[PDB]
Amino acid sequence: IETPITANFREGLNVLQYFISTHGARKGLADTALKTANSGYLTRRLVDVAQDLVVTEDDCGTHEGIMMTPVIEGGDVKEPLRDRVLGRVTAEDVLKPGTADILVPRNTLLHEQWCDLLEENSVDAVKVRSVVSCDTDFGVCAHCYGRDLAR
Amino acid sequence: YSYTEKKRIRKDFGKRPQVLDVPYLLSIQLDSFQKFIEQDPEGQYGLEAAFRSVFPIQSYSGNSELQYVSYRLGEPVFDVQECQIRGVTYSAPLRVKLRLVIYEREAPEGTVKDIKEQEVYMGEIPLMTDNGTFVINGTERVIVSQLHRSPGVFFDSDKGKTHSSGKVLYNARIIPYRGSWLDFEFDPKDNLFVRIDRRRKLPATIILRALNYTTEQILDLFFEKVIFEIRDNKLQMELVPERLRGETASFDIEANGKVYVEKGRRITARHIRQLEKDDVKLIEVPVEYIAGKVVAKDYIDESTGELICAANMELSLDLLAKLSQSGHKRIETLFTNDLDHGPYISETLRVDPTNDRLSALVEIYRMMRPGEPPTREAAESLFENLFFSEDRYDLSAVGRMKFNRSLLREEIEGSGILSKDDIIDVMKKLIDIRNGKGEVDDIDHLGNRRIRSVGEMAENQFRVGLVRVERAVKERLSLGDLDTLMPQDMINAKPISAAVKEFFGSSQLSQFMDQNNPLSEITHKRRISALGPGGLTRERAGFEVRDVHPTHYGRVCPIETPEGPNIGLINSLSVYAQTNEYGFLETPYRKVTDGVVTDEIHYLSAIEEGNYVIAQANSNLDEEGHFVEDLVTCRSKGESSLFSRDQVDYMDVSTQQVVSVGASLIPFLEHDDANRALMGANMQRQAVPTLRADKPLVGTGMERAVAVDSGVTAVAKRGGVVQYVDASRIVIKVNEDEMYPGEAGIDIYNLTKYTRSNQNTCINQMPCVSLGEPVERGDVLADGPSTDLGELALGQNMRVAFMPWNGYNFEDSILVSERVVQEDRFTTIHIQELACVSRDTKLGPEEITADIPNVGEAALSKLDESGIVYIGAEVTGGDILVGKVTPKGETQLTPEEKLLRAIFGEKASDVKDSSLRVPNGVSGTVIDVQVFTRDGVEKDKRALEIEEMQLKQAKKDLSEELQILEAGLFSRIRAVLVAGGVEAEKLDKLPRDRWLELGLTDEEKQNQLEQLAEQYDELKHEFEKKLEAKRRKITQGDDLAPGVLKIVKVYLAVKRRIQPGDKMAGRHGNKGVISKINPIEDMPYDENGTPVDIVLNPLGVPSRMNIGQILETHLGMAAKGIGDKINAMLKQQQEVAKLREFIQRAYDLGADVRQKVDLSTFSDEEVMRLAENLRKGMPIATPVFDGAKEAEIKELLKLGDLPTSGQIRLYDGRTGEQFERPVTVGYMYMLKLNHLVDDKMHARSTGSYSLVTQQPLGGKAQFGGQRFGEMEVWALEAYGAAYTLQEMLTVKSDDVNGRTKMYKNIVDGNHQMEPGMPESFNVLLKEIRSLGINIELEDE
Amino acid sequence: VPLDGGRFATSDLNDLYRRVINRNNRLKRLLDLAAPDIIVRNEKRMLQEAVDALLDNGRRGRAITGSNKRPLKSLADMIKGKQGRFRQNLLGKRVDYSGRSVITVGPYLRLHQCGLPKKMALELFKPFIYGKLELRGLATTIKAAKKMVEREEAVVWDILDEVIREHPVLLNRAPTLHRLGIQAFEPVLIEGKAIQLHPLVCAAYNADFDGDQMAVHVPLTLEAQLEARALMMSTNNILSPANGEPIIVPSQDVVLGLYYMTRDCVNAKGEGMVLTGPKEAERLYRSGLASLHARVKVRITEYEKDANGELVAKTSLKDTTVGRAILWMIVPKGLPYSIVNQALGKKAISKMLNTCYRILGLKPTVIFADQIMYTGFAYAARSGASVGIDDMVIPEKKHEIISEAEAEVAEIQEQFQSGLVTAGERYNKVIDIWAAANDRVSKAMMDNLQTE
Amino acid sequence: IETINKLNRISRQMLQEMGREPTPEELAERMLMPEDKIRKVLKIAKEPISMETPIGDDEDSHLGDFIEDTTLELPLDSA
Ligand SMILES: [Zn+2]
Repeated sequence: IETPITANFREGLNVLQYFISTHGARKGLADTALKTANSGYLTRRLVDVAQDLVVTEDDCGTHEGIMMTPVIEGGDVKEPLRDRVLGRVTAEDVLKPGTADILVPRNTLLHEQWCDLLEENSVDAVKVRSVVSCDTDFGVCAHCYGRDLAR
Repeated sequence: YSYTEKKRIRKDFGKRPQVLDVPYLLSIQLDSFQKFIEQDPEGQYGLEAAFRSVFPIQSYSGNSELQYVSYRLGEPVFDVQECQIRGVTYSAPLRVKLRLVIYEREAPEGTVKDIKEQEVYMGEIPLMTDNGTFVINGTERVIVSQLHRSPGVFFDSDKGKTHSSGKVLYNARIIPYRGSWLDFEFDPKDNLFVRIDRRRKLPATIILRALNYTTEQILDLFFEKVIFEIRDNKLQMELVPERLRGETASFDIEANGKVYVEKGRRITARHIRQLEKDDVKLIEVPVEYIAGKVVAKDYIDESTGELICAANMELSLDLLAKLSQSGHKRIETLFTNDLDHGPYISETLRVDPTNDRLSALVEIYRMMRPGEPPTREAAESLFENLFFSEDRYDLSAVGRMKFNRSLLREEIEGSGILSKDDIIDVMKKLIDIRNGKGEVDDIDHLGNRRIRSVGEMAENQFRVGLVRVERAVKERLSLGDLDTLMPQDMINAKPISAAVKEFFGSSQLSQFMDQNNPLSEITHKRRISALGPGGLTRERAGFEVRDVHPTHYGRVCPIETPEGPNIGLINSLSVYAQTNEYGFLETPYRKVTDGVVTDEIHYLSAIEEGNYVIAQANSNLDEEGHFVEDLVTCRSKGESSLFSRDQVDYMDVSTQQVVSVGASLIPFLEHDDANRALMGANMQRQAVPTLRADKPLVGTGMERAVAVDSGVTAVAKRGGVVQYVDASRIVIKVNEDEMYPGEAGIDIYNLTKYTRSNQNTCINQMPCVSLGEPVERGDVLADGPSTDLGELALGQNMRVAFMPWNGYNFEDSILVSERVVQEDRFTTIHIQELACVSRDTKLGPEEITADIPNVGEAALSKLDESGIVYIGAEVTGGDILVGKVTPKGETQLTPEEKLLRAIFGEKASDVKDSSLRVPNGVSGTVIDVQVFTRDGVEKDKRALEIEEMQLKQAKKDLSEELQILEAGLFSRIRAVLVAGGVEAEKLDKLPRDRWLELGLTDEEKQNQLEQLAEQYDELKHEFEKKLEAKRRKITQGDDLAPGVLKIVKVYLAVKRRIQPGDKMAGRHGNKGVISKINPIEDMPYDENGTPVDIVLNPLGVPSRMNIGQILETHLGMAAKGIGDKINAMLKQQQEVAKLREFIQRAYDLGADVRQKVDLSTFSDEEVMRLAENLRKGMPIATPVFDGAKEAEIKELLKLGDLPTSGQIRLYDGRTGEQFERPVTVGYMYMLKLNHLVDDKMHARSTGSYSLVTQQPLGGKAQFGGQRFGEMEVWALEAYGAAYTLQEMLTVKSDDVNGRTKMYKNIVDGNHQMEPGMPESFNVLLKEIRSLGINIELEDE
Repeated sequence: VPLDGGRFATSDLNDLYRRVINRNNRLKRLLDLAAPDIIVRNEKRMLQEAVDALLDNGRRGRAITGSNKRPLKSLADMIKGKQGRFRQNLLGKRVDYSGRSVITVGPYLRLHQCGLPKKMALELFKPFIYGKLELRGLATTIKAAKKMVEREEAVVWDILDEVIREHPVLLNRAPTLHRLGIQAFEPVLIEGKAIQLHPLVCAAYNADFDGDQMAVHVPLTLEAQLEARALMMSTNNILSPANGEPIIVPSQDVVLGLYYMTRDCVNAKGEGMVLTGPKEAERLYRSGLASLHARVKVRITEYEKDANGELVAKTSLKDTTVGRAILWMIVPKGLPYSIVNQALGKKAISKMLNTCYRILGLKPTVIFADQIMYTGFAYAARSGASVGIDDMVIPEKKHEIISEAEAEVAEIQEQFQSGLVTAGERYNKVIDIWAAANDRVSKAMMDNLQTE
Repeated sequence: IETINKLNRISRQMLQEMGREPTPEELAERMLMPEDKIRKVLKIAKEPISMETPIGDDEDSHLGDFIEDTTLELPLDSA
């Protein structure tokens, strides 16, 4: 709109100002109305994909999967490599930019002590055993998942 | 001024001179029904147009004929209340006088053959109150005006749905009031297509061929012709100069012996300017220029008579030569500048495979009748039905005029059916705007939409009944006899009545209205929708329609509409809303004249104002001259601006001219968000008027008018003086100026006692006046359930402070004090209904008697002998009302019950009980009974008790009516007897009646004797007539079903007051559950010991911008700063002049508010009663946007000797401390709503089940079970739980063995399970195997 | 089947069946005749149309109606979509042993507890009670038991309290998005008709106390009993498994109480002095000798361990305001004073919490939370808190920014009147200058509200 | 069937020449036949009403929910 407001509540509105606030708020309500619809709709699909999945195994015994890399693009960090992996597993025998400083038998949990210990060094990309890597026949191995958050 | 005014005055704070008092509110419902039913000679509205449309009516083929003449209403059988009580509709009969006439078509037109004059009943008509509502089956109901898409003609432009193109899709459409639709449109690939009634795509020219047009005439009218002139060697042309406008040349585009534009070069606007002025239009050129152009029309060498050329054929140069050998020196051609002119139509012709009217019509016929062979007569018959037959197509002239306007036509009227010119001009406009000229239109603009009020609906159903009848009458007229077949012989009225009664009671427009509060009524009838027929659907509908358009302003308030799906669908009306004769809206506006604001007005529609300019009333006017400052916030054209002073033509009217009424009442709305104001105004409708009418101090003024015009309450129709009073009713006498002499002219007003609402709530009126008093017209005399001295009130006002408290006001919860409940001041009551019934059966009837076995005798104790409880008694759940009994059949038994009844030997009769009883949990008081019985069956003992009761009751009411009437009417017999002779000292002692026979004199007293003779004959006339009339009005039985014998009713009642779990709130969105009461000792108290009433949570005020309300709280307190003070002067008991001064000084507080007053006028007594009213408070009326300012409230608290803060120093009571800082405190006004814990609570442990599937039902009335969807289960498997939902599916819903077993087992303290398989599963198995399926199961 | 009024009602399927049969036999009439096969074809057509109309009416074409101008039901319409047996009668269920009500607050509860109106439970634990009356010899049978139960003697209520011991419940708000739209609770009961609810978990439900109703089922049997104790019990569910933050954010007033309470101004009294420990600090504040918002050099004590689960007594002095000193009193043995010398907005609370969890776990955490809510409400009430007009503050220079902006738009108006700017350049100019005015006035009004 | 037919053939003319609905005794007289036949006729004259009719305002729920399995047992009385 061209011409703005010139007052507040305590000053006391005039007709048009409230008149014009109306359609804005009404649009907000109309948008509020029916996010619910599509939400539950797609959500029901989301589940119905995943009726089956379940854990069956502890360790797939399979190959490493992905490399994790932080999200520092455009500005500074928005999800550190430190923070995201917290609770994942380790792909592989890795170590520090201080070289030959290993920390794993190819597989370790990543509690925050380790995120600290590794935020020491300037490690800035690290691999993981994920589910895509996991080769369980109608199941998933535990280690390729991570941590139970609620627990 | 008025009397009830003087009884109490509310204060003003508004400084805008109003020019227009509000109108009557609900004129529209009344007006629509009136113009539906009542008479029209010529400008037909309502019935008469329906008839004259569908009449006269011939025979099957002519020989007989029917002639409408005129109608005849019937006054009804009964009154309102009798229909109310019998469960009966209020309605008026209908007759019509018809005239059957045969004329000898055997003879030339041998009319004088036979006539039958006769008038005939068909159908009765439900009717409107004086309020505006209807009634049916003893049920009060209202329908709703609708809003929808007008007739006429609309355009639109879709946004490239072959978005490969990203191209416009112009299309145009007409809509009639009845008949068939038509759609014209452009394809993306530059060709017209057309379709009736969403049929398949067809071209546009196809119709023109179908309409006996020529390609000749087609291109005659559509195109602007490019013409040539060849004289024996080579080409000349003629260049209407602006045809290469902005184009690029092709050759040396050159004048006579001169060039203007060379090859490949822009033809400037100035080169064509030269061509224009320099006056050449005969341009020799290269003939090769022709290659690309098209023939106008077939110009051949007719010597052969053979086609050298057919129209719509792009030219050549060989053929140029061939028609050169014809000798033809020009052949006209087509124009194509892709910028300005569109040959899309020529292109379409080139696609058209068709030539003649005949096969064109064949294909039309085919499309609308697929699979059908070609048949000429049916083709032209179909076409002529669809678009030029008055039978099956109607615009209903608003479409006609509107159409005419949309074409910029000088005329306004026509037919409800087409011409041809219409079609031409519309396609011309469509192509012109496809070139880009003109504009598309907007649908939401209110100048393109129309209401649909009641009379229109009712016309529709009535005439379609007429048509359901005339089908048969065509089937019957020319068939049989034509001298004995009376007109009546052929008419069944039951189609008519069927249609109309189905509408008034089963359309989704009629609803059971809202007996909560007056405003509930007045708004629920001032609703608008676009649902239902001729309407929309929320899933079909989107967002543009929901939202706002700048033309609503002054017509529809954007604030009052619910929060579910149906948001912008309904849009309740504005205040000064008038509608238009055609169905359009309009709103008043003030005239400007040379800067002067004149007082006269005009009502203006959704359209003209945008062409005009309009200012606002916020504008502080310069005292009768001009307006003060140059810049003024005005608007036109859809939006706003700032304008100078002479510049303006009109101005708004008031500072409320948009709002709805719920958007009117609350003050300082300006100081609040919109969304919460909406919410609260929708909270302002679910309320109850509690036991009392505790007035809100602070308002706007509208309370009285809404109160009046609700029609719930009483009012004067003629001034006068009271003569008698009672709690049940009043009696008045009229002054003699208002008196008409011959009539008895002495009124009365019975009243309405405790009376079930449609929402199961009390209703009651009450007087609020006195005796020996004067009255003028329109002066109220009694109040409704939510009123006090003719001014609305729903809730009550009371003390709140703002702070947390120990968590009991965590999130917008509430905490309160126990004085308020012992005061019972929000206590309410609820009439409730029950009933039983006596019927026939195959064995025999249900009958009605006390004497019933297997009863606790004390239960019987509450009954009469008939089997019926008394009046005024107490009732508890499971108690019995009625001893009804039923002829039993037989009972097969088991050896163990057999064993018990072998031991003791008791029996059952061949009858059992059908005792009506109290539902569970209810307890209450009985205050009335009503019984109905057939006309012919014996009225039994208690039936007769109440029958002879109501006999006596109405007869006493009427002997009182009589007695007062005849008593006042003895006015003759003293002035007449004491003169015409005089013996007064001798007369007065004697018996009154033996005075005809005293000293009798010359003929004056003979005329006296015959006069009194006829009059005391009229005496016993009146007696007989009226008593006996209503006597057999009453004693007659009832109109009801087969099987039935008689019924029972009970109108009991129950007392509800406040407990936790209840909702309540105020006028600003401030919702809240109540969480706990408390004693007063734990509540606060000021230094002066006054405790507090309620406490709330203050955090959420900026959370949701309900800021304005706080202001009032200051003001709230301020009222009693006067009120309590005055109460001092009461008990102090000082003197007149003190408070007189004091109070005119109070009303003169503010600066320049308009209400003046002179209390020197009044008596002492007027003043003292005024003060005796005000003793508790002083109420205020600040309008919404001519509101007040805190300057005045602070001034007024200085007057009331209080802080400018209204914020003061408080203590605790549970431990007596002081707090750490002040607190804002005053009185605010709030109220309850209809969402109540026991109206909302339910549980269940075992019971009602289905049979299709055998798992329980839902509904508290039917012992509801709770639901457990499909996402709860998702959650439970999330936790990893199987046993739980295993139980929730096996036993608590479906599996039978399990549920029974486990019941039996937990009663043995066993918490164990034994599953099986469900039932709905096997159900599904059967329902598949029905479909031819070998579904089955594998053994393990 | 009939209903009360004497009128039958008909599974419309019946109609869909019956007509079919008759035409079949009509065919068997004409079969005796070898009549024109044309009309026989007519009858065959009629059959096929009827049959496929039955199996799916609106499939071949025209959906047939009854008399009502209303369509019919195939068999398929029992199975499909919403009204399908799947999500209306096989997953959209109704349940026995259930109930519902409106909700309200118990601001004193021990969160694993729940509010409850009695009479609801009185229905819901009914045959239990029947069995127990028979067991105790009071009412040896069921109508005896029931009559005593309608008679609702105090023994009955006593045994109600006897059964509810240990004997749990389960909840449901609508709509359950995630699984913390239910938790398992423990019963405590209220003389009313509304349910009292521990405030914190409202956000787990997104529940607002402005007309709320929710519902109850029973973990009837034993396995359900155990699971609801172990799993859905709100104690064992504090972290969102989406993301291991907790959902025990204390919302709106408890936070306010703390912030008010823990605060470092100077204004009051009792200043530049000493204590021995928080207890006499509490003492004197109760006495009205010094406010809490006043900084003081006092003693504290705190505990640590870098050990093999072996604690570290430690003690010292600190500068401090007083409320800090008091609310040290709760904290269990594993965390320092560094956490309590700040003004304590939300996130501080979140962090003391998640530290306690990470360092100790569960039970101390819930306890800390309980005491937080208690004391926050309490001292918040003592705090005193209100709102008025003058609490809201206009800057004085709200007239002048607007006037100079009016000068600006006057300038660009006359420039566009000369007709140099496009209206779009003008549009962008205008919006930019007005945003300038808005944000600078925001600066000013905060400059007269924050620390002045 | 023909009884009902002629009944209504008389009823139409009672509707006209009364302006009002009939009474069992009056058309019994005009037809010269007795009451209880008319009673049981009108009891029997009406037709069934479709288990799945939309009793709700909208498609809220049809009539099926509003039906009882008033046939089988009470688990209370069974025990
Ligand atoms: Zn794996």
